[PDB]
Parts: sequence; structure tokens; C-alpha cells
Amino acid sequence: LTLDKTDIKILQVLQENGRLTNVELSERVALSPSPCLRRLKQLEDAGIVRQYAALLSPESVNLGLQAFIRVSIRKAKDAREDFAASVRKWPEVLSCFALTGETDYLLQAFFTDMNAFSHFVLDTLLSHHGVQDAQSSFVLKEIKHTTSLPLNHLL
Amino acid sequence: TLDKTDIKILQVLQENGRLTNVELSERVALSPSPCLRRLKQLEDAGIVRQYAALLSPESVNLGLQAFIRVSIRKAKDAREDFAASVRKWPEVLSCFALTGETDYLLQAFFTDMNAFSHFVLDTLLSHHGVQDAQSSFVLKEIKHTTSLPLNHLL
Amino acid sequence: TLDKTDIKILQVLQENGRLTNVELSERVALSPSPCLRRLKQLEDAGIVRQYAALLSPESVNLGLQAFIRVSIRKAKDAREDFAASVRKWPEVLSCFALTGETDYLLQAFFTDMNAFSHFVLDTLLSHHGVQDAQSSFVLKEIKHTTSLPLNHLL
Amino acid sequence: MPQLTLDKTDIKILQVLQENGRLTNVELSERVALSPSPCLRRLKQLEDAGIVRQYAALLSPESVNLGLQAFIRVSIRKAKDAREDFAASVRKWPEVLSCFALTGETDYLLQAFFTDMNAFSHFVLDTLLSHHGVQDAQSSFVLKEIKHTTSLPLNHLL
Amino acid sequence: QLTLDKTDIKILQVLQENGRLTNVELSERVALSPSPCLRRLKQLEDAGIVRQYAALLSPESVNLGLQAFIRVSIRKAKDAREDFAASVRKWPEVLSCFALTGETDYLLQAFFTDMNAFSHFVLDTLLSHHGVQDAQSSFVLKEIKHTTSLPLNHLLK
Amino acid sequence: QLTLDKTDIKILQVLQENGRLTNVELSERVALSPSPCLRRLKQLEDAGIVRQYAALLSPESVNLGLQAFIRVSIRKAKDAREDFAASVRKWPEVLSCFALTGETDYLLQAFFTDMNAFSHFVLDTLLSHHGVQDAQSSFVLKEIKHTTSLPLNHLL
Amino acid sequence: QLTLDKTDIKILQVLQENGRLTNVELSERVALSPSPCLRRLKQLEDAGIVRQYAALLSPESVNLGLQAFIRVSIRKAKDAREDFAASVRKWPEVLSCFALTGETDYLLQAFFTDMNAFSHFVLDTLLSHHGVQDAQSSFVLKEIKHTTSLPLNHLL
Amino acid sequence: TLDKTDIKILQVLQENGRLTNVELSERVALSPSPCLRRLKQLEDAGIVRQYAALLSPESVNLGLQAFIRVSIRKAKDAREDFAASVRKWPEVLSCFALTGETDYLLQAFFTDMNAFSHFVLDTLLSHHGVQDAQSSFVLKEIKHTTSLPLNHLL
Ligand SMILES: CC(C)C[C@H](N)C(=O)O
Ligand SMILES: CC(C)C[C@H](N)C(=O)O
Ligand SMILES: CC(C)C[C@H](N)C(=O)O
Ligand SMILES: CC(C)C[C@H](N)C(=O)O
Ligand SMILES: CC(C)C[C@H](N)C(=O)O
Ligand SMILES: CC(C)C[C@H](N)C(=O)O
Ligand SMILES: CC(C)C[C@H](N)C(=O)O
Ligand SMILES: CC(C)C[C@H](N)C(=O)O
Ligand SMILES: [Ca+2]
Ligand SMILES: [Ca+2]
Ligand SMILES: [Ca+2]
Ligand SMILES: [Ca+2]
Ligand SMILES: [Ca+2]
Ligand SMILES: [Ca+2]
Ligand SMILES: [Ca+2]
Ligand SMILES: [Ca+2]
Ligand SMILES: [Ca+2]
Ligand SMILES: [Ca+2]
Ligand SMILES: [Ca+2]
Repeated sequence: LTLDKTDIKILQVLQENGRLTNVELSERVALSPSPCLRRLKQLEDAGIVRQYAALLSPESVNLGLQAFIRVSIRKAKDAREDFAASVRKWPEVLSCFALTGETDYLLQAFFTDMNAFSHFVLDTLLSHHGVQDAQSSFVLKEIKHTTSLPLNHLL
Repeated sequence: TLDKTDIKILQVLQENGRLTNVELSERVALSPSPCLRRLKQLEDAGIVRQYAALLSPESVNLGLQAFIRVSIRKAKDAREDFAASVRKWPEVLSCFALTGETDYLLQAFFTDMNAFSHFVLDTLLSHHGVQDAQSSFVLKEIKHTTSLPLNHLL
Repeated sequence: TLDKTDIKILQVLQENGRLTNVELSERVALSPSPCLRRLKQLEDAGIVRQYAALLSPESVNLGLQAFIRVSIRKAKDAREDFAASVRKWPEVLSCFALTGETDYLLQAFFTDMNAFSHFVLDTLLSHHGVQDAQSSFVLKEIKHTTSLPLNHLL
Repeated sequence: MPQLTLDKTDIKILQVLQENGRLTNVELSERVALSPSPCLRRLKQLEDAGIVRQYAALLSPESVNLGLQAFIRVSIRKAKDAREDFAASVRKWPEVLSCFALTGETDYLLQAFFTDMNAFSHFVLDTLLSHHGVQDAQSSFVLKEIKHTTSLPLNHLL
Repeated sequence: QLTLDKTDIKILQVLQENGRLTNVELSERVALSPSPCLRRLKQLEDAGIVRQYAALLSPESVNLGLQAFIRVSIRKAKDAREDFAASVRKWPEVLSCFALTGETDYLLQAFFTDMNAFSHFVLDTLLSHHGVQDAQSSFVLKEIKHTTSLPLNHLLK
Repeated sequence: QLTLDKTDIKILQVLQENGRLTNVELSERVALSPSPCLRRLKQLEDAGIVRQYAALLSPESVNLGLQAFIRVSIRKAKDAREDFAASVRKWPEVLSCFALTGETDYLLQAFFTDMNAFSHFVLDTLLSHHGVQDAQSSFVLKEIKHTTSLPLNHLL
Repeated sequence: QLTLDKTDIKILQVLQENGRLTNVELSERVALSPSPCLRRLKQLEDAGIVRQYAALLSPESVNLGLQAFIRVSIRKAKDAREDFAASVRKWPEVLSCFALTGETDYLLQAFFTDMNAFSHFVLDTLLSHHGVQDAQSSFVLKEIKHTTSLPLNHLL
Repeated sequence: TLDKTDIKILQVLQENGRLTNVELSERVALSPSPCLRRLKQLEDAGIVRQYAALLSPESVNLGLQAFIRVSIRKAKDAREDFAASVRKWPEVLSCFALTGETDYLLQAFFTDMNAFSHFVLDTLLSHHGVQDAQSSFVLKEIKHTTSLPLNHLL
């Protein structure tokens, strides 16, 4: 159905604390336990909540190097498919978007250090047949990073 | 200091963060009590910085996802005011000071191309520190996960 | 050769291509009998290539106006085939071979980024001649008129 | 929305008018399968409710000695109303037909016509660049017009 | 090799601007007897310094109102560089050509009547050539300065 | 305005290659008597067709074996584009200078003895100029073709 | 993995600056006994720390007036990265070669006599090589700083 | 004054800077006494500007080699202050004013990406003269020698 302010605040609270209890959740939305849990399921089935996940600290797991790699695919057949299917099998790459502009594709990957990166790029990214060109930048400082989408545009 | 079981939790949790101790204990092949101290222990540390509900963007009218490349003005204030402003802009999820010709990279979600129009013109570029902005748009999500790779710890 | 009076006709007609022979007789200080000949003499010659209804994009749900900067292959007939193709794509209104870094420039209209994505990925780039493309979108229309300047003719 | 108030014939009106904009209700109606009174009804509503914003004559640039079509990319300055004053001034330049605030490296893109490269030189050096807001300009020219129509596509409303 | 002095340099300075002075005139401007003056100038030619005497026309005056600078990029063959060079030599509208450093392989200086004329060249000749991978051209809005004259002061001690 | 006929142009073609001919020598190839042939070339040079006769020297022969094409950016100011234009005119090592379209504001053609002299130029004088915002220079590796001669077939 | 003692650093600081020193001279700079200076040093050399001792010459002194940096791009063909690598190793005019991140695939530092020398190298060697897709070179106008000495205070 | 022998001295010494005169005097086909005579004069002139020990970065924990393309502010003499500063930063081994888009180029070494970040953001960009910096990093070292070519002197 349509989301009303109640359905939003849930999403708002949950995008920030996705491991709450239905009890805690209700206590933060002015809802009764059962009526809360009903509305959350609706939201889940209707694709609105696509996954509950535990966000780790990159540094905590020795992942220092956060890479933004701008690749450029080949003008060949099934080059964009093979590439896509490949990038889906590389755990070091978390995200991947076909972008407007000079950049054909953009990858956000994590690595131990520059060595790890060098090995990745040289012996896997660039080895892929469909990769024609790669060009990568590194994060010096994380100004802001959240998974929480904006929701005021539904009020 | 992490160990093999300690880790296997993280892999499981990263993908299903809303598990029950009983369930998580099961997978990591632990008992609830010793499982729970570990999972806690890991949070105590900061290994897990948050559990979050991940939303479908289109599901919520946000169809337009932009990566903007901003270049900040060269002044002592410029970097901090801008930093403090971008933290207060909810349509922008991420922000990174990068290497290369791009000084700062912004990830943001918007309702449609018009919404973007008002954001950049009436907020982004209006900010005194913002000297120039240059933006691209996602045509296709090939892959998007939040789960870090962990095999380099084994 | 056009005289000051012919010039006034074309200027009036470029702005209201539906104007009556009478009001035209007025705006150009003439009689409707001769005045009509001047216009006929124009259409018939070839100064006036077309009269058109201009619609408002938003009005018909075309909120996304695109400018695509293509690069054609260095093929004997890549130039021909592509040109033939862009002629049949109703989403692309104009197409120019420019000077500079860009080989061709396309101005075209879409419903939304989705409609775009499908066009660029399944039709633009799928075309054999198209080597690479990079497009930018219209945040704001500061001015847009089909009327040419004519003061250089007096 | 355009599916709530528009039906087959209404969309055939706008297709036919976009290409032959200076007819008469009878002439047009004589081509959409209607009559000189009902056709007017639907027609007087399209241009009443914002659809048909203008009827215009389209001239041949070379015909009127305009043989140099230029696509200038301008970067505005980070003053304040730099963006206002520029916008206001672009509208006063007859040589500049269109002006758009685009995404990408370019801030604004102007489409303009001139007589010859001299005319253009004088325009850029003496006007575009002389304006206080214009920080930089870079311009390319049209070598060959592959396709140019003012008519929008409407098949997305069916 | 020759040894050039004040009086020989002046000869070259004077000639680089007035390539049509007589020997007499030239002899008075540099303060020499016509006879040895002449010898000198022939010596200066005989030494390879004076490559050519030419008349310089005003493009505008001969309806070549549009001057271009075309940054062309040559394909990767072996013969591409030579075929292209040898073809550019035969294009009269193309006056100069230079293999430059940086992102440009070759830079061309060419003159045309107008943009139609240019369009016709680029699309039907330059890009038609098998070696030309890509072209990217700009045009002269204003000629702030243009001289054939080399500087020679560095030679004076 | 002068109305150029088939012969007049020839006179320009032949001159553009050999600008030091004797009026007789010219008479003898243009198909004009020494009197008319003479008067015309004057009509031509007075009209503004023939703007000058110059000796063309060999760069390398005079130790100048480093040709530079500088792409410069001028600061947008009231006293900017003027001052720079006037300065470039008094810089002997810069032969030509063009305000061209595209990403470059100005293109400069300049000759130097070596990379060091260049260095001194750009650092101490080109970039020291207050109008000069940015400089980006390349160098000629090989001169495929260089002629002063304009084409004139378009007038036939 | 290292965490060298407060003077073991010093030895490598001094030796990076005066690499032909006599153990006696080395001792009077780090304030050790003349014997422990071949102990501390023995160890360091006997690891991988000191890769080599070289005489550094003055480029203009040997006529190499033209120091150039070349941004090369490999073909995304086959073993292009190998053949090229092995070839750059054989070109003595090319001192350094680094595979960088960014729009540039490879960066080369080289030295030449004058701009001509460079032209011959580029057209007749670099670009002739099968793997080299495009080259793009800038030159050094002025050397602000140049030392072979690595910073070591991060080990204290 | 720089004959064939003097070059065979320099070729040998650039590779083995700590070469025994006994050995050196052999590798050039000289007797010891006149060999020591030639090298001396070669360094008393300036040909041999320094003898130095070259270390292995990885060995000293400097994993990140990096090329920063600086751009100096066109101020009164930012050019001077910056130069004087860059000589005081030991992390930056070399700095060159190059032709092209790049005003200055710096070659510098660091421990890790964080060290780098600290330098750029708190030292490089904080200097008043620095208008912008863009930096690329060494993925792999195909070749690096301090020895110049000398065949051109034969
Ligand atoms: C798929 C991408 C390469 C599309 C391209 N960036 C464009 O703007 O059209
Ligand atoms: C802080 C940023 C301006 C850093 C810059 N993008 C770099 O390459 O180091
Ligand atoms: C209107 C402009 C300031 C827009 C900006 N250049 C962009 O890339 O989106
Ligand atoms: C048709 C295009 C490839 C022409 C090219 N952009 C030029 O400036 O010459
Ligand atoms: C005067 C110059 C700065 C003009 C500029 N190159 C342009 O194409 O608009
Ligand atoms: C060697 C190159 C292809 C590396 C690439 N330019 C990058 O930034 O990762
Ligand atoms: C002739 C060109 C291919 C030279 C190349 N642009 C360079 O900088 O070395
Ligand atoms: C010193 C630098 C600003 C010089 C500039 N890179 C040029 O090519 O002229
Ligand atoms: Ca692209
Ligand atoms: Ca979408
Ligand atoms: Ca930058
Ligand atoms: Ca809009
Ligand atoms: Ca191009
Ligand atoms: Ca034309
Ligand atoms: Ca911009
Ligand atoms: Ca002109
Ligand atoms: Ca090149
Ligand atoms: Ca030379
Ligand atoms: Ca490393």
C-alpha cells in the first residue's frame, strides 16, 4: 500500500538501528508491538527493505585502501556481460555502476594496502579480456558515509 | 584480536544482520553464550560499527543516483564548513576526499532530474566553499554490497 | 535580395508562425494584397523552410533533455550508417558533426533516466559505428528560441 | 497527466501540427478525421493548457547569410548573481538562440548563429568574454547538420 | 662554418623584413660597399642561412578568411607516418605541419575560404586519409602578432 | 577594391616562391610587358595583397633549433588582454601569436637556442607577466612541411 | 618489518649522503667506536637495506641538457607489458620506468643531449616498439630539489 | 678533458660508487696512480657531484612511492616560498618544474596511504602557495637506475 508517516519513521529508525527488537522499535514510533511488526513485514515483502546487514569497520579488518576505479570497457560483443559477471565474483569490489560521462563504469573496492591493489589491478582487472582501460583514485579521508537513504520526500 | 570463529560471525552477520543469537550461534558453530560474548566483544571493539536496514532506492521514489565530483575552494575554512554542511545534507549518503583531479566525491540520491537541479543550483553551488561541481549519473547497478571481504584474515 | 520590409516579415513570422495576412499587413506597414506576395515569394524561394508547432517538453512528460557527445568509428561507412540510424530515432531531435574533441553532438529527449539508460545502452552503443559516447543533461533552460537573428541583413 | 487528458486523436493533432503548424482548423481537421468544430475544441485546449507553447516560422540559416553555427561552452564565475546577470544578458543577445545549464565539466552551453568567423570573433571577444560573469568560454562549430527537427516524440503517450 | 658579426646580422635583420631591397639600398643600410656587401649576402645564402626569399600575402585579401590549427592524431602503422606526411605535402591549403610533443601527434596550420570549405576538407580529405585516426581543430579569432622574422641577437657575443 | 585577373594571381604565385625577382624576370613569366607588370605589382602591394617581401632564414643555421608552441591563458581583466598583446609584440623570440577558439585562449610560436633558454623565457618573462594565468608548451620534434605560400586556385 | 635503533638510523642517514666514506669517517659522524660502525653497517648491508653504492653525476656536466618525463600507454594486447618492460630496461637513456595509477599507464624518466636527440629516440625507438600505443612527454624547466636520500625518521 | 678513458671511469663508478681504486684502476686499463689522478679531477670539476648509498624503500618500511602534480598559485613569489618549503620536506626526494598542464612534479615516499593523507592535507595543501595537487601512485617499478647514458660522448 502507501507509506504514511508511521511507515517512514520505522524506516528512519531501522536504517540506523537495523537490529532493534519489535519492542524497542514500537517504543520509538508510538506503536503497539503487534501493529508495528505487521507494518514492518508489509514493508519487507514489498521490497522496501531489501536486506538487514552488519556494517564493519574497514580499518578494523586491515582494509586500509579504499579504491575508486574508473574502468573503460571494450567495444566488443558480450564485453559488458562478461565484465559484469566477473565483477560480481570479486569480493574485493563491493559496488559497481555504469555511469554517465567519460567513465564507462565505476568500482568501489577495498584492499589491504597498495600491494594488494597492484596485484588486483594488474593480474585480474586488467587481465580480463573486456577491460580496455583502468584508472583509479584513492580515498584520503572519509568525510561522510551512511547507508541511510533520505525519506522526507514522502511526507 | 580475531580468530576463525570470531570471523565467520562477521561474514554471516554482514549478510544477515537481523539474526537471532540462537541462529547466529548455530551457523558459527557455537553455543549461544560463547557466541554472544564474541559478537558483543566484536562490537565493543568497533569491528562492527552498526547494524542497518538497507532500503531499495526506487521502492521509495529515489530513482536518480548521482556521483558528483566537487572541487573545494582553497581556504582554511572551505574544507571544514563544507565538511560540516555535507553531513547535514540527507540526500547525500557518502562523501570522500579523493586523490586525482577530483578533490571530493559525493554519492547522493534524488527523486528525479528536477530535484537534482534544485539541489546543486540552490544548495551545493550556493555554499561558499564549493568552487565547482561536476556530476555523473548511474545508468545501471552492476553490483552493490556493503559486505567487506574477509579472507585476507585467514 | 531582401529589403528592410522582407526582414520585418520574417521577424514577425518567426515569433508567430500562425499570424494572419491582415495583422501581418499591419505589423509590417503594408497592404494585404502586396504583403502576401512578399511572403509567398519567401516560402516559394526557400527562406522559410517550415512552419511548426512548438510543444513544451514537460507538458508531454519529457522531463529529461539530453545532450550526447558521440564518437564515430573510423569506418568508410560508419559515418553513413550512424547518420541513417540517428534519423530514425525520434527521441533525438538534432544531430551535428562538431569540431573539437567531440565528433558528433546529439540533443534528445526522454521521460526519465531509466528511459535514457535503455536508449544509450540498447540502441546508441549497440549500433556498430558508435565507438564511445558521453552525455550531459539539462539542469535549467536559461533561454531557447528557434528564431534566428536578422539585423545583419539591414 | 498526459494519459488522463490525451487520447489517440489528440496525439495525432500534435504530431501533424508539429510538422505543419500554419493551417486552419478545417485544414488540420481535414487530416485527423474530425470536423471544423470538434477539432477546434481539442486544439483550443492543447494550446490553452500549456502543450502547444508557440507556433513559429522556421528559417534556413544559410538562406539569411547565417552560415556559421557555433556551440559555445561557457563557465560562469563564482560571484553571487553572476548566474543571474549572465542569464539576463544571454536573453538580450539575438545571436544566441538557446542557452542551457548542463551537467558535466561545462556550466552552460550556448547555441548561436553568425554570418562568418569574423562576426563570431567580435561576438566572443567584445561581448561574451567582456561580460563580468563569464570566466571562460570554449567553442566548437557545426561542420555538417545530420538531422534537425523541432518536433518532439509522442509515442510514449500511447 | 661561417662567422657572423654585427654587420652580417644587420644584413639578415634588414633582409628578414625587406626581402626586396636592392644591393645598393642594402649596402647603405648596413654601411658596406655594394661589392663586398653583395659577396657577403651570397655568402650568407651559400652558407644555408637564407633559405628562401618570398612574397607574403594577406589571406583576407585573397578571400582566405578562415585560418585553422588542426590537431590530428596518426594511426599506428609504420607507413602511416610517411603516407600521411607525403599526402600533407600535397595539400596546398595546409601550409605548415609539425610533429609536436604532448597529447598532439601532429599540428596543422591551414587556410580556407570559410567553414563550408573547411568542412569539405576535413570530412572528404583529412579524415578520408587512411593514416588519420582522429582530428580536432580550432580557429583563429584574432592575430595578435605574426612575423617570419627570427630573433638573431643571441649571436652578438 | 582591386579586381584580380588570371595573370595577377600568377604574379602572386611566382613571387610567393621567389620574392626577389627582377621586374624583368617577372615580366618574362607573367606574360606582361615590363611597364604594366611593374605598375600592377605596385597596385597589388599598395592594395594590401602583398603585405611584405621577407628573407626566410634557417632556424638551425642561426643556432635556434628549438621551436615552441605555447598555449597560454590570460586573466580576465580590464588591463589584461591589451597589456599581454603589447608585451608579446616586443618579445623577439615569439614570432607569431593567435587568439584561437577552444580550450586555449592564446597560441604562441616561438624560437629558442635550447631548453634552458626556453626555461628562462617562460619562468622569468612569460609567466612573470601579470596577465598570464597559465602556460602549457609543446615542442616540434619534426617539421613535415612549412611554407609561407598561400593557395590561390580558389580565385580562378 | 623493522624498528631500528636511534643510531642504526643515523648510519643510513650519513651513508645516503656520503656513500664512499671510510669506516673511520663514518664513526666520527655517528659517535661510535671505530669497530661497532662495521657491526651496525655489516648487518644493514647484510639484509637488503642498502641495495647499492653509486656515484651520482651532474647531467649538464656530461652534456645531457634535456631531462624528460614521458607518459607512455601500453597496448592492451599480449605480453605488451612484458616486451615493453624488457625493452625499457635495455634503453640507457631511460633511467626510471614506473607503472603508475591514473590516466597514465607508464611513466618514464629519461635524459638526452638536446631536443633533437629526443626526437630521434621517440620517433625511431619508443613509438616504433610494437607495444607502445601512444607517448606524451613533458620536459624539466628547473630542478627545485633532487636527492636520492630516503626519509628515515619514521623508524624512530 | 673528458676523453674515452674518463668515461669508462664514470660508467664503472656510477654502478659501483664504492669501487676500490685498485679495482677501478683495473676496469679502465690504467695504472693505479694515474687512475686516482683522473677520478680526482673528474670530481674536483663537478662531473661527479656526489657518491651516495641507495636504500631499498620496502626495506625501510616505505611502501608507497608517489608522484604529486602540484600547481602553484600565481602570487608575488609563491614560487620561492614553496620551493624553499619543498626542500625542507624529507618525504619529498625530488621536485621539478615541468612543461605541460603540470606546473611542478614531486616524487615522494611514505609508509602507507594514511601517512600520505596526513602529508597532503596538513602540509602540502596547507602551504599558502599550493593552489591544487593531484597525485598518482607506483603500482610497479619496471626500472630505476641513477646511472646516466654516456655513449653520446664517444
Ligand atoms: C554506459 C556509459 C559509458 C554511458 C556514457 N557515460 C553516457 O553518458 O552516455
Ligand atoms: C584533498 C585533495 C585535493 C587531494 C587530491 N585529489 C590528490 O590527488 O591528492
Ligand atoms: C550547472 C552546472 C554547475 C552543473 C555541474 N557542472 C554538473 O556537472 O552537474
Ligand atoms: C567531425 C569531427 C571528427 C571533426 C573534429 N572534431 C575537428 O575538430 O576537426
Ligand atoms: C579568446 C579565446 C579565449 C576564445 C576561446 N579559446 C573560445 O573558444 O571561446
Ligand atoms: C597501469 C594502469 C592501467 C593503472 C591504472 N591507470 C590505474 O589507475 O589503476
Ligand atoms: C610525435 C608525437 C607522437 C610525440 C608525443 N606526443 C610525445 O610527447 O613524445
Ligand atoms: C613552469 C610551468 C608552469 C611551465 C608550463 N608547464 C609550460 O609548459 O610552459
Ligand atoms: Ca564513456
Ligand atoms: Ca532508474
Ligand atoms: Ca584538480
Ligand atoms: Ca526539468
Ligand atoms: Ca576527438
Ligand atoms: Ca555552413
Ligand atoms: Ca566546470
Ligand atoms: Ca578573420
Ligand atoms: Ca601523441
Ligand atoms: Ca631541432
Ligand atoms: Ca608499494
